[PDB]
Amino acid sequence: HHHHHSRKTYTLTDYLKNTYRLKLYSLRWISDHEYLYKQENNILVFNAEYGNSSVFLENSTFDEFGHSINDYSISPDGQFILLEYNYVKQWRHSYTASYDIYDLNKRQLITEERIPNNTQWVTWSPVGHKLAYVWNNDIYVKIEPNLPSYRITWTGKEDIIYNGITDWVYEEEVFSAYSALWWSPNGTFLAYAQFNDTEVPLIEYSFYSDESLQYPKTVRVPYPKAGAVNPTVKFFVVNTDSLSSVTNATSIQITAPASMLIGDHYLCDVTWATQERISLQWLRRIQNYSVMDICDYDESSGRWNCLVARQHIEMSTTGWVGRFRPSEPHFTLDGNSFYKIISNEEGYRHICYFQIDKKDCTFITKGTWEVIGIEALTSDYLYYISNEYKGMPGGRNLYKIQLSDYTKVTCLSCELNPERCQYYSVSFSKEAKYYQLRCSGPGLPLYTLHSSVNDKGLRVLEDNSALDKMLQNVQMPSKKLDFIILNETKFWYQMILPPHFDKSKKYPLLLDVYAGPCSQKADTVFRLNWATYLASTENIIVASFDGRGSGYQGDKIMHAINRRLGTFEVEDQIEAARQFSKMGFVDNKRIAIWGWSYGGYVTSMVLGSGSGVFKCGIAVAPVSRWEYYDSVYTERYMGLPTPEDNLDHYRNSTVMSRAENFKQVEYLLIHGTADDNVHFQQSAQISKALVDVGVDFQAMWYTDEDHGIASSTAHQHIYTHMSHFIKQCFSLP
Amino acid sequence: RKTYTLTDYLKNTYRLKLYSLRWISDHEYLYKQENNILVFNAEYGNSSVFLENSTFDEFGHSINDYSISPDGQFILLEYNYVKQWRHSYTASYDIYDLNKRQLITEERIPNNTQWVTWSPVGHKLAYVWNNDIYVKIEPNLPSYRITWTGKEDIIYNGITDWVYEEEVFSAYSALWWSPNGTFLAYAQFNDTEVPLIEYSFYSDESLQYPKTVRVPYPKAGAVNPTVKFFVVNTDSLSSVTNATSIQITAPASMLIGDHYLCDVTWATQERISLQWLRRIQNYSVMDICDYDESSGRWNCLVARQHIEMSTTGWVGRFRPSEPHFTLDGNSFYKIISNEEGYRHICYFQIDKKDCTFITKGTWEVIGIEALTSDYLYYISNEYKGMPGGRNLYKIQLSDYTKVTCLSCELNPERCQYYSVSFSKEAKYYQLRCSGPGLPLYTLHSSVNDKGLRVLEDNSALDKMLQNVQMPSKKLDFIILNETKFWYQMILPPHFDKSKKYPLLLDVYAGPCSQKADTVFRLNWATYLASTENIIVASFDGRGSGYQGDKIMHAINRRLGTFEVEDQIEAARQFSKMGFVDNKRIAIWGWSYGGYVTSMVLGSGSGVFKCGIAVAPVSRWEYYDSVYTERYMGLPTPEDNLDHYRNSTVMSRAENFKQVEYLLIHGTADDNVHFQQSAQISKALVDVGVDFQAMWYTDEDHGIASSTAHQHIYTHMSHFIKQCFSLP
Ligand SMILES: *[C@@H]1O[C@H](CO)[C@@H](O[C@@H]2O[C@H](CO)[C@@H](O)[C@H](O)[C@H]2NC(C)=O)[C@H](O)[C@H]1NC(C)=O
Ligand SMILES: *[C@@H]1O[C@H](CO)[C@@H](O[C@@H]2O[C@H](CO)[C@@H](O)[C@H](O)[C@H]2NC(C)=O)[C@H](O)[C@H]1NC(C)=O
Ligand SMILES: *[C@@H]1O[C@H](CO)[C@@H](O[C@@H]2O[C@H](CO)[C@@H](O)[C@H](O)[C@H]2NC(C)=O)[C@H](O)[C@H]1NC(C)=O
Ligand SMILES: *[C@@H]1O[C@H](CO)[C@@H](O[C@@H]2O[C@H](CO)[C@@H](O)[C@H](O)[C@H]2NC(C)=O)[C@H](O)[C@H]1NC(C)=O
Ligand SMILES: *[C@@H]1O[C@H](CO)[C@@H](O[C@@H]2O[C@H](CO)[C@@H](O)[C@H](O)[C@H]2NC(C)=O)[C@H](O)[C@H]1NC(C)=O
Ligand SMILES: *[C@H]1O[C@H](CO)[C@@H](O[C@@H]2O[C@H](CO)[C@@H](O)[C@H](O)[C@H]2NC(C)=O)[C@H](O)[C@H]1NC(C)=O
Ligand SMILES: CCc1nc(CC(C)(C)C)c(CN)c(-c2ccc(C)cc2)c1CC(=O)O
Ligand SMILES: CCc1nc(CC(C)(C)C)c(CN)c(-c2ccc(C)cc2)c1CC(=O)O
Ligand SMILES: *[C@@H]1O[C@H](CO)[C@@H](O)[C@H](O)[C@H]1NC(C)=O
Ligand SMILES: *[C@@H]1O[C@H](CO)[C@@H](O)[C@H](O)[C@H]1NC(C)=O
Ligand SMILES: *[C@@H]1O[C@H](CO)[C@@H](O)[C@H](O)[C@H]1NC(C)=O
Ligand SMILES: *[C@@H]1O[C@H](CO)[C@@H](O)[C@H](O)[C@H]1NC(C)=O
Ligand SMILES: *[C@@H]1O[C@H](CO)[C@@H](O)[C@H](O)[C@H]1NC(C)=O
Ligand SMILES: *[C@@H]1O[C@H](CO)[C@@H](O)[C@H](O)[C@H]1NC(C)=O
Repeated sequence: HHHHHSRKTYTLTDYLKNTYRLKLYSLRWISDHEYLYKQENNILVFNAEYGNSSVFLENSTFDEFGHSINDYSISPDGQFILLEYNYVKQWRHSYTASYDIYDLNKRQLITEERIPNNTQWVTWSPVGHKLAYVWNNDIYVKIEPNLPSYRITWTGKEDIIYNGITDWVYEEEVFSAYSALWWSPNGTFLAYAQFNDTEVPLIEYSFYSDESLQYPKTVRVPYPKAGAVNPTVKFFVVNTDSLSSVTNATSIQITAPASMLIGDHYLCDVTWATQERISLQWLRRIQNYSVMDICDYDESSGRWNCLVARQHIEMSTTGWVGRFRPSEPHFTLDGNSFYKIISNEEGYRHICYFQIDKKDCTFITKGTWEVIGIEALTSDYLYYISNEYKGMPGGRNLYKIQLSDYTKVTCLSCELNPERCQYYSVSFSKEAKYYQLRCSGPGLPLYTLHSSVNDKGLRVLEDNSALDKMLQNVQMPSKKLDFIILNETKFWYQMILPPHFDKSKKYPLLLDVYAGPCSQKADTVFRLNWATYLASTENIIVASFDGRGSGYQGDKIMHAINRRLGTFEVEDQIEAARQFSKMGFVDNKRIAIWGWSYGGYVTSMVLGSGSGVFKCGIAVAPVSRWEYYDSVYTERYMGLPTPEDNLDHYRNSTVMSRAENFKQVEYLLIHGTADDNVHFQQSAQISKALVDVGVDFQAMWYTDEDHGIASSTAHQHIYTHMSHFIKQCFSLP
Repeated sequence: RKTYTLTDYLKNTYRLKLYSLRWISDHEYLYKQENNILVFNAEYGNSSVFLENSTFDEFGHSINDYSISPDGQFILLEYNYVKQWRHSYTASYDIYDLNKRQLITEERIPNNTQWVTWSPVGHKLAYVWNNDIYVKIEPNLPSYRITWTGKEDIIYNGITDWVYEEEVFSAYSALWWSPNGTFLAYAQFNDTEVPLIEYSFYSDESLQYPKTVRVPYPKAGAVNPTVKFFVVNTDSLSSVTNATSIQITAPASMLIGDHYLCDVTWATQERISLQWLRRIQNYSVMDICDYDESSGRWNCLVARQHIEMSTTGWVGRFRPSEPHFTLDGNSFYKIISNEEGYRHICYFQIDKKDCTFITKGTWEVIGIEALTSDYLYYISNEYKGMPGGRNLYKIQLSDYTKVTCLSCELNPERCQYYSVSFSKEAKYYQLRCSGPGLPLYTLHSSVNDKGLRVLEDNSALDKMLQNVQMPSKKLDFIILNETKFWYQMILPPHFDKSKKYPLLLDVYAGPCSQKADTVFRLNWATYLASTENIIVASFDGRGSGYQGDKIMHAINRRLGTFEVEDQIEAARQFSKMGFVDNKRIAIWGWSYGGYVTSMVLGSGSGVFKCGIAVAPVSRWEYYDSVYTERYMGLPTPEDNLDHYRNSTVMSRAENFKQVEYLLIHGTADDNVHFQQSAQISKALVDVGVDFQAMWYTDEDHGIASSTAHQHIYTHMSHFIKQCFSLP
């Protein structure tokens, strides 16, 4: 006699075994009317206007092949397909893989002049079927897929000289990519960066590997910690049409500006404007000054030239320039103008309209909200995402703005499904005739397709009704997205509330913390994660809070922690906890705090604060002191760890120095041994300090796991482990 | 009515008083009463301050240790102590003239000297620095260089490499002065092709980039260090020509393949004995080498070779025993297994194969302690048939049948575990009784064997222990397949045998181990018994020591089988004794005992609720060649690969589902590498077993740092108390 009431909950197994799948819709636009999708593991080409799914590639072709086909890549012209296999992961983006190319018209593998094994990166020209691949740190170009490669660079040395690929920091921090190659639009020019790691110190750690391995391997990665000598970067442009089979290729060098070359600098952005015009952005090591150079190819020269009068300066007096780097330029077709997200005179990031010749721009948008990204630019409209709608920073909508009248601004996604959908993202066709919208919350992810000619709805691609059906008689948690006012300012929190939430009861509470520079933890997105389980099954409330230092709410909030990590953002996590219990449904005797990565640091700094507010906390892969983390992230917020700069605060913001206070709290410290990103060192130094002052804590290392602890088994283990620690810290039976 | 607490254990509230003396002559010894150093007299007990505390006040450094030259003329001061491995360290050195009474300033001993040793007589000095051997005839003269081939991590002259240090010589030094200091004998190790274990050292907070420690370390079946042996004549050193080292090459029976130098013992002024072991450690050879006049060389008569082998196991307990030579050096005594597999003393004559045995029985000689012209002194576990007791015996060389227990009845109730230190010519001896009562130190004259006085009786300790509720120690045996197997229990105070107690099986169980003994201890177990009322038991099953080869050799080539089964069996038996709550049986252990605990918990026997494993071996291929191959052979298909493979704790991961496990390991363990545990944890992860872990940053195999030590025991206590429902 259950009477069809919901007695199921979202269990830990549900989360770990992926019981309730969240269906996606992952397309790849090939033309301006067609995209690709995998159905039966077949790849169908879809006509966006009609529905025409006419099988593009049967799943049964590449099993004759004899290797597991990891990913693929159709050449712009549709004439060739690149097959990726023996994929072997490295850092967040980099990896090695074998490639073959299948002649999509001759229905056969190209067996001549194959792309070598251990290839680091491969990339089509944007038009036709030119290749650009990097093998042993050198660039190679194939004009036709079955002809021999032309060697572009000869100077690549492992760990020292990188041609067309990033090194550790550029990959993680600057480009969010292994690739450092940029084809010109019609693919005449291949522009590449080149990195020099000669004097960059190495992080060494042990990789134990399969129990087969008798002697643990020592991994050595060129990794510049805050203050250490950084990599250097030269930048080149080669003309791939004048490549010669009888002469080494001439790579033309663009040097940095004079204002950059005086000290340690970076290349933080490459952007082709036209067939013959390219834009560079460079950053000083002190990341409050950057210069965009605009460079033209001089025809009689053969060389490239950036005129000083086309140099564009971006700087900040209140902090660092950009959200994590200067913003990318979006050029108008003729190359003479570009749009860019820059911070306005009120510290709000808006789209500025730049002329190649005039220093000053004009803002096409304004207000106490923020522009997230520019997504497409036609001749009449510019398409961008912002958190303007209902003045709530954790929302996302697509707007189009009229290039000829800035007051004329339509919200393309706002009114679509207002109750279900408040966090959108967009994929445009080759020339923006169609777009797929991707709604992520607060309701179930919704995937829709649109023609932009008249902004009408075409079809629902995925609506997740299968998951919706499964959830009916499941006691899911609800989200509350709201704000509290501190010192005249709105700060936004979110609570994952247990089913049948009762304001009368005093629930235990976990503070899910990240709280890094330009972070946003309080948003409109639907999630099925650990938090979901904790609320639904364990009746724990999971809360997050964006305090000083968080993103998308202006520079006043975001820069608040500039040169001052481990301060306000930490303080504001504590204040949220106070504010929450003071809301009346939180059991004070049971407030916990957990974070990964930067979140691990704040968690640890919080537990270390002697605030009395928190009972326990889990820190996963945390930063312990800032001299341990990488230069370009750290120095952005922290300056240099020198007496004549910011050493005082580097010293004053270590969790180690707070060790004594951990006596008041139950700590679980977790870290994977092969964490190349935030090194096990950071947690080894934490443990040592707690040992040194006689405080009991709980620890867990993960053999061979990196910063993700992403192994299937590892992922399931760590979450099991934390649930126990939490249930046991909360006296949950 | 207070109990022995964890704080009591960790902070050392109740100290055992030692009487650490060192002999100077046949009748004088040195003691450290105060900061002072006194020469006591054995004849009377009267003394006189030999070295006033504040004389090296002026020095401006902290004095770690001292060392008098035999002739009593010089004192070596050791400071700037920097520990390395178990025995190995680096120090600085100054010499203080006692005839003058001032520090030597000319030709000082270098900083970072690896070893120093006086000649056995006079004041000659031989030291090792940057891997080369130096000698100083006079403490203020230029030292002569002997070796020019020393190289960091590669060539060791006069000092041992990691493995020889840890496993063969239990010492950093590899130097041997002849009885009267005429000859310097030394070993040379070549680690050229020995792989390096590499691990991170995080060091102080201030260190931005972890340092990789790289140590040549041969794991099971890896290329071993090679060894050469040399003898140089110190009396005929030249300030002009490079000193000229004579080599004594291994016997042909050794050169045939991989081998070890395992014993260096000077027989006479011009005779030195060497023991070499094959890599397959069941066959060893002793060369006896005489100095030769007409050639200035050393010849080891092939006829004079003495073979010691073993058909049921390996030679020796942990290595073939050392010889003890009669003054003329034409005869020696050493401990070997008899035909019954019990280790007894064999009298060898230099010029023949057949030694005759001088002791007999189903007990074992632990050691030959001193030999005179009239008597042989040994320690053995014979008294009352107790493998875990120790007593000093004298045997009359002119009639083996006449054997007096010198310590058995000196105090039968409180004393059953003695050790002895004899004076230079053995006219006196000091007895150290270690249990079962509080330790008692006594001084004895040989001639009539009468006791002279109590040196330390721990009456101070005795007082304090009276108003604290102390545990007791049951030592006893069970029968298994018609054989005695000894166990001990640390029973809580006011022990009631009709009440059911939690029981923690404390395990080591490595080969030749002995965990059940008459020794008195203040340790972790003492706290668990006194405060938490936990029975903590240990058990010597198969493979255990001091009960003959039949038992010891039982686990030959089969590590992680019988020694593991027997702990489970012991635990099963204990839970039929009626006072053991078998819902709460736990097992823990360190090192090899970490391995066994882990192997036990992976057994799916269902006997154990939870375990702690501190620095466990996880599979044998990860641990060093000398130790591992002794019991396992090579990890190759033509030898013992199959069993290496079967004996892993990783293979048993699935069974950990049945148990609560705590894995602990120091990240800078040079011995049992963190790897071993990193591999265990990974296996548990892979099969979805939840467990508890703890690393110790920069701790080694001891986890010995004041603070680290305190932390780990606290952590374990919490784990055990939780596993047992003790709040
Ligand atoms: C990468 O940079 C290093 C410097 O970090 C370059 O090596 C230098 O070569 C020049 C010419 O001999 C000198 O200024 C220095 O003596 C060298 N410095 C060091 C420390 O090596 C190297 O040439 C660069 N590599 C390339 C090919 O770009
Ligand atoms: C009692 O002990 C003291 C201190 O050991 C004795 O003094 C030493 O006696 C020896 C006799 O061989 C001399 O070599 C030394 O000169 C004495 N000590 C020093 C360093 O000066 C003393 O003789 C002993 N006996 C009596 C009867 O007092
Ligand atoms: C051994 O080490 C100490 C420490 O370095 C040496 O003493 C130093 O000598 C230098 C001269 O090179 C002086 O400038 C320092 O003031 C001394 N330091 C201290 C703390 O005493 C000593 O001379 C070294 N050499 C030997 C052979 O003893
Ligand atoms: C230590 O042993 C090594 C063998 O591992 C010796 O090194 C070899 O020496 C020979 C002849 O000198 C060379 O031809 C080999 O190529 C060497 N091998 C390597 C890798 O070093 C070395 O000579 C020995 N050193 C001493 C002082 O005994
Ligand atoms: C002692 O032996 C060493 C090494 O065999 C000699 O010293 C070397 O001599 C060579 C010439 O063969 C020189 O090139 C080296 O620079 C020397 N090395 C060192 C460390 O000194 C030397 O012949 C001998 N020295 C004496 C005292 O006789
Ligand atoms: C998807 O369907 C369209 C329309 O139904 C296909 O276009 C037709 O192709 C046939 C020949 O096969 C022509 O005779 C018709 O005139 C076309 N009709 C229209 C209205 O386009 C189209 O070929 C299909 N898509 C793909 C990729 O083949
Ligand atoms: C999107 C995930 C991510 N991306 C980035 C790279 C960009 C800044 C370009 C976005 C970084 C910067 N290294 C981090 C990060 C890592 C460590 C720490 C101490 C702080 C921040 C994370 C978070 C994470 O997974 O750890
Ligand atoms: C006396 C202590 C000791 N001594 C030795 C050296 C001799 C056997 C020569 C005496 C060894 C041999 N390495 C060990 C040992 C260590 C690890 C393992 C897997 C096995 C054995 C221990 C035990 C310990 O320190 O934990
Ligand atoms: C890649 O490696 C495999 C295995 O050695 C080999 O058979 C294959 O031919 C290689 N491919 C290329 C293109 O080098
Ligand atoms: C191209 O350059 C490399 C070194 O810079 C050289 O080895 C090679 O021979 C060159 N080839 C030509 C065409 O000169
Ligand atoms: C002028 O002279 C150069 C050098 O001979 C020749 O290559 C070209 O014709 C002219 N160069 C340019 C850039 O106009
Ligand atoms: C950049 O930072 C430096 C050091 O913090 C400081 O001197 C200066 O104010 C900043 N420069 C600019 C251009 O704002
Ligand atoms: C030491 O031994 C050598 C060789 O036996 C001998 O020639 C010398 O005289 C001895 N010195 C003493 C004091 O016995
Ligand atoms: C020594 O051990 C090996 C391996 O167990 C064996 O094959 C050999 O016969 C043994 N030799 C002796 C002397 O017993």
